[PDB]
Order: sequence, then structure tokens, then C-alpha cells
Amino acid sequence: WMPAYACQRPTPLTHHNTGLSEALEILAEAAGFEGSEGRLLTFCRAASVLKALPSPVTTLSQLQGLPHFGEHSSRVVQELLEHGVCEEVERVRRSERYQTMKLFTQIFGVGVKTADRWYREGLRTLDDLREQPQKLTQQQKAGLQHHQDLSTPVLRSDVDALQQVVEEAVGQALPGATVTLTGGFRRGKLQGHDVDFLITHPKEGQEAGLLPRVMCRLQDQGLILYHQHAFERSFCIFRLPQPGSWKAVRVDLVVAPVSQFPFALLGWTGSKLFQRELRRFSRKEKGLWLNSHGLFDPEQKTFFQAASEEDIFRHLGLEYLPPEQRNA
DNA sequence: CGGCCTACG
DNA sequence: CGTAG
DNA sequence: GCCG
Ligand SMILES: [Cl-]
Ligand SMILES: [Mg+2]
Ligand SMILES: [Mg+2]
Ligand SMILES: [Mg+2]
Ligand code: NA
Repeated sequence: WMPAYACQRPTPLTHHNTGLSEALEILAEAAGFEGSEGRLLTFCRAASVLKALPSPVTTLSQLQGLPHFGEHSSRVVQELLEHGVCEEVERVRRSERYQTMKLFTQIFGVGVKTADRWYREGLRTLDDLREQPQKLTQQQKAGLQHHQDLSTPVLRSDVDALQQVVEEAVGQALPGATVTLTGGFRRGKLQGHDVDFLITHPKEGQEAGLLPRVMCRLQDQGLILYHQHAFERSFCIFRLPQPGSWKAVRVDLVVAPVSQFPFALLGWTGSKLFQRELRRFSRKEKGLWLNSHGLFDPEQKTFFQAASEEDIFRHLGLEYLPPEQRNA
């Protein structure tokens, strides 16, 4: 009664097993910091199964038969049910390795590999990093200078204001181009740590060269605190107005041709785990190769045309899930 | 045991 | 290496 | 870590 892939079941944003899923997610995150992507995936998948259940797990019996629950994830849940805490989870939470890797990887421009190297060198705090700016990229310098603002949640109210300013620049860059809110806010989140936008134009080909024109215009309006500069994804830090001041916010801008827009919308709406699971399902169960540009049949050597996300779910033999049910 | 999503900057 | 969902 |  519980399918094995997250793309085969609705997952709402709020659910009935929040504490259990959060614990499993700590173990997933810690596995990622050690480079164990397989263990990360299993703990993420097990967490997501609990998000999709219709009521709280109250007894270990209720895990029997659920996919992605083996000895380890079951023991975590058992300890939480019996004692309200899991010793392994709490040991990870208080560990210097976990806390420092979490802090470093949260920096824009720093991934697991950089964070791990800094950890092995003995670095532990952001001020440690600030004291040797020679070992930092321009991107990392920006991420470090803006880290405090970037750690503050972006509210839905902030999103609406940002969308209007992006639409103004996009309209001058290319009249008729459109801006669609994606990522977590499209799935119904009330907060986030960034804002994701997808830009297209109804006339195929007109979107070529668009993103540099949009970036130049936002830069000229004084709104860009940082960006990496032909391109189609821009990872920016924007100046967002606040009462009597402003704050830095991460904004991602993506361009797609309208022929690819359903695939880009699907990919950029997420969740991350939902999309990994959907691509895994496509390839392993249907023999089709999915990305944010299209869906390829490698036997016929043809690309599926899609005019909607609904088309893509139908192509893959899956019941449609609206964005609010993709919170795997 | 092999596999674990698949891109772009 | 970083980034994204 | 789990699935097939
Ligand atoms: Cl692993
Ligand atoms: Mg986002
Ligand atoms: Mg983003
Ligand atoms: Mg992210
Ligand atoms: Na980072």
C-alpha cells in the first residue's frame, strides 16, 4: 500500500510524523557530510515514507512492510517511540564534525569537499575563515559576508516584491517574456532560504540570450549584491527592501525555451528528492531518460513533446501530483 | 552484488 | 570545484 | 542503508 518511489505517492508539506522524519533527516545529512550518498538516500527515502503516511506511527509494528525501513531506520524509530530520543541522532547533533560541516556547507560557495578540507585543517568557525581570506574564492567571500542575512528565512511577502522587480527587468529585456515562481514556494512553503524563478517566452527561440540582458538590467537598478558575471542559470544575491533598510536574499533565475518549459518547471519545482526519485523511476522502470530539458526514449532516439507537467506524468505512467504533493 | 539524478557555472 | 531542484 |  506504500509504493517504493517517492514520485508514486502524494507527499504533503505538513504531515503526521514530523519528529520521526526530522531524526532520519539528521542521519541523512550526516551521511552526506561523510561522502556516503547511498546511506543519505536511504535515510532520506525512509524519512519521506513517513511524510506520506496518513497518521502518526505509534508502534514499531506499523513499519513492517514499509519500503526503506530496515534494521537501522527501524531502530531509530523504535528508540524515538520508546524514549523520545535516539542516542545515535543526539550524538550526531552534538558532534563537532556535524556542527562544523553544517556551518561550513551552509556558506554559499562551499560544498562538502571544501568544508571537509577546512575541517581537516583545523578550521571551525566563520571567523576562522574570515581571518585567511586568501584561501577564499570571490563566491565564498560573498557567501561569508552575506551569511547572516542568508540564514534568515525569506517570507512569502518578500517573494511577491522580488517577483515584481524581476518582471520589470525581464519585460525590458524581452517584451512578452514571463516569470514563474518555482522551488519550495510553488510547493506551498511559507518560508524559504532562497527564491527560484523560471523565465520563458511564448515564441520559441526568442529566449536566446535573455539572461545576460536581465542580469544587466537588475545590476543597473542596484539590486544585485553578487552574481557570477552566454548562460541560462544565474545564482544571485539580491538586495531586498526592509523597513528603513534592506537584507540580502538568494535568488536563482533560470531561462528555458517554451518547448522545454514543462520539463524545467517540473525540475525546478522539486522537491530535490522527488526529482531524483522521478528520474530514477523514469530510467529504471520506464527506460526513459529525464532531465530539466526533456524526456528521451533511447531506443527510438526521440524526445517527448510536452505542453504541461500533466503530459509528463502521463508519459511516465504516473498519476499526476500537484506541486503541493511533491514535498518528498 | 550494483546502484543510488542529472544537469549548468 | 561550485551551483540547482 | 536499503532494494531488487
Ligand atoms: Cl553510502
Ligand atoms: Mg529554493
Ligand atoms: Mg534556489
Ligand atoms: Mg538547495
Ligand atoms: Na554551500
